Amino acid sequence: LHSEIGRLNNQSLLWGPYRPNIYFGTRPRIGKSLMTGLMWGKIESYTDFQHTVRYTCEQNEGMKGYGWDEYDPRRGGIQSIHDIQNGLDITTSFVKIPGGAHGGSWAARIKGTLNDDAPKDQKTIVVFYVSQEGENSELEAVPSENEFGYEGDVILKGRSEALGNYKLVVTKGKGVIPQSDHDLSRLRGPGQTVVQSLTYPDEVLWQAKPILFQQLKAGIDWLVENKYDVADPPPPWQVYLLANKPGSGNVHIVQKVFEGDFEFDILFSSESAGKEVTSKDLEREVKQATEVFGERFARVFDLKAPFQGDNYKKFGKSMFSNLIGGIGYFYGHSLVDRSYAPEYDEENEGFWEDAAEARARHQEALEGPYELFTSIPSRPFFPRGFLWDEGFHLLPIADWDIDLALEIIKSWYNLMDEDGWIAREQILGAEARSKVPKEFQTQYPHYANPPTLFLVLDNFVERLRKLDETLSTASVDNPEVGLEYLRRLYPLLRRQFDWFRKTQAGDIKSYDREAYSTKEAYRWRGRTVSHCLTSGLDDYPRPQPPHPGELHVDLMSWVGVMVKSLISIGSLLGATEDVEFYTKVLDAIEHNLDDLHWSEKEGCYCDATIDEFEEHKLVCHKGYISLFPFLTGLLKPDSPKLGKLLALIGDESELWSPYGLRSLSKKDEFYGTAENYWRSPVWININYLAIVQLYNIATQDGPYKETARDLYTRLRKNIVETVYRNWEETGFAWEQYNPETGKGQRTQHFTGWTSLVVKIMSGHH
Ligand SMILES: O=[N+]([O-])c1cc(-n2ccnn2)ccc1NCCCCCCN[C@H]1C[C@](O)(CO)[C@@H](O)[C@H](O)[C@H]1O
Ligand SMILES: *[C@@H]1O[C@H](CO)[C@@H](O)[C@H](O)[C@H]1NC(C)=O
Repeated sequence: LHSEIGRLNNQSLLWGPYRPNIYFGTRPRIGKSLMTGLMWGKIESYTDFQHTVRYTCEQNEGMKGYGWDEYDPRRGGIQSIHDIQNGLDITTSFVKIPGGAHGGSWAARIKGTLNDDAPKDQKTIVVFYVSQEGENSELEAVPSENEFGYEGDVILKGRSEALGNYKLVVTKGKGVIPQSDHDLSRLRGPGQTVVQSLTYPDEVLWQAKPILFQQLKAGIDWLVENKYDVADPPPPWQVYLLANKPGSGNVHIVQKVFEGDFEFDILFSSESAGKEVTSKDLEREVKQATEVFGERFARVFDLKAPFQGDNYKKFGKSMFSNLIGGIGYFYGHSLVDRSYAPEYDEENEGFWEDAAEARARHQEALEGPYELFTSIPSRPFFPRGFLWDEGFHLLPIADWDIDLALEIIKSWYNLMDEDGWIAREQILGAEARSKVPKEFQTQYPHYANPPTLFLVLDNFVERLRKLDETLSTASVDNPEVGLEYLRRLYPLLRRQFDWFRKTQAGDIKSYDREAYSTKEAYRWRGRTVSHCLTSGLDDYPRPQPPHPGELHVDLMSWVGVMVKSLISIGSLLGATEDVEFYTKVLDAIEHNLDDLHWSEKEGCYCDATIDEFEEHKLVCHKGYISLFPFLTGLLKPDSPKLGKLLALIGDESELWSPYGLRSLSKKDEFYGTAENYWRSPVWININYLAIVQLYNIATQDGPYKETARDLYTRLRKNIVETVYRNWEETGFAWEQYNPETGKGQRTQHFTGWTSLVVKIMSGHH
């Protein structure tokens, strides 16, 4: 039955708008296949189009906003784009129609509305770009009757092994088509939909913009050569209308020009399914998808007081739809340094200088190809997989569709190498690389990241203990299916755990360090004087100078998180020898957190170093790091230490701002210094962990129950209201929030773990 659910899930998830790096485009979960993309831009002059045309996601003053209003990867959804520069509001509706043997069919509606400020006779160029990678695949544009282009629909017929036979149709559409009285029309027509069918080497097919512009440039070259000059120039829009030349090839450009409002459809018909998809099919299924989305949202994300209002519901729908709408399929090679240079061991004082020398050897090479199915922090700024981010992304998604989330977790673990390493940033293929400076592409096998995907697994296990709709919860509804999933994944989880202890081990034995265990101590590799990027808390102040005898309390707490998970999963699988080993490790971490990390003088947890005199020293900077054992759920609900942490969390003069918990204390000497990234701002992922642990203490009998209940109530309200207030004013979720002004700052479109706010509102953890 597991194999059967596997196949059904594959078929359900195959097609999507799985290119979150562009405003709108589709690809299936197949490395080398058919991809589609949308471009538009106003044309007012002979030179402006190259500046106006939209393709890849950005966020600047020329773009008011964009995002998914509704989305489910099984059914599709509706996206809204508000383009100031091009004076357009665009809607892209996408819908999936199951059937046949090849992952089903789909359709899209592209609707453009001129905004109030736009000239009522604006000319807009719109391009639908289609490409196909494959050795034995074919794609052919059926030619038009008319001399110069299409009066009606453009039909592409194609075949691949993965897709079988299919037809893709770009409809004539509704909206005024501008007409030219110029002489050029004798040779190019007066104005009509055109198609160029081209071939290029497979690996450059993703470069849609440069490919389009090269065609446009050859068009203009033709004009000059054929004596169309500045004495009497054709209109700008006609200068930029490609000459019709349809045919076979691995690239097809479908170009339309519109004056005023426009709309057109894209219909993809899997031949192996029933009758071909129609426009009428599209509208019906769109209506149906919205109805289904609304129902699931009210079940899954029941927003509790004081966020029951329609304003908060809209806010929740938007935050959630953008998070789930960010899911992408990525494929290609990665840049990895596989030297394992000895300087990367970081065993000596000054190690950061030795490590940089080794990096400057530039031994990294491309490897793979790999594929990844994942959500992403930010369409415009971070459109790729981040390891510890995904743990947070999947918490809301798992509520929506555990089978989806499990699929994504599986995607991630399928990347793990023989050592147990998964690269913390997944840049797959030349397309993904185009968005990343080369210096920052290289992944290092010694660099870890928080193993937050364990948290999602914890949620899955608890649920397991306690037709799309059916598929979405198949893995919990059929307990044998869930366990089979865990059976396969469990060895990879154990491998990663072992990798942590081999590669991120700290040094107890070689110093004057008394502690309950000689094994349990941990140190993030990859730290510079000012940074520890691998920890995820980029610039949070750590011991100075960096030192091989450092110990990091957050890393140890994550190791705690992992063992707990392996205890739960091992028990389920009856790995008795395993559970006994983990149990001892959990015991050891609990004592060693106290022995090496607890500061009585300061009343919180702390990183450690080794002195100028070779003595163990705590270095305390009060902030998220100080709370880590609490945030990770390692503290007993009656613990005196917990009490002290609750005092720190609730202290206004330290961590507690009107807008949420500051990442660093106002009293810390590093507050608001340097890049001030993790040195004061409020971060929703860490606030989310606090809220969940506060709630936990609040809903059990114990001495801190009422303290936690008060803090839970207020922190939930503070965090939700902060994100909502900014969403209301700016239309954006932000990477972080200013604790003095409440203002969102840094990266826009951070959906992104900011979207956890949907889970915070719906409560009842
Ligand atoms: O380095 N580049 O890619 C880069 C590319 C371009 N650029 C623009 C156009 N083309 N290229 C410009 C600049 C940079 N430098 C920035 C590198 C520092 C890494 C950011 C800090 N990480 C944040 C966010 C997460 O990393 C992901 O949400 C969290 O995981 C983490 O916890 C969190 O602190
Ligand atoms: C799901 O995607 C395709 C469709 O069959 C296949 O190549 C892939 O391996 C499937 N997953 C597994 C592990 O079978």
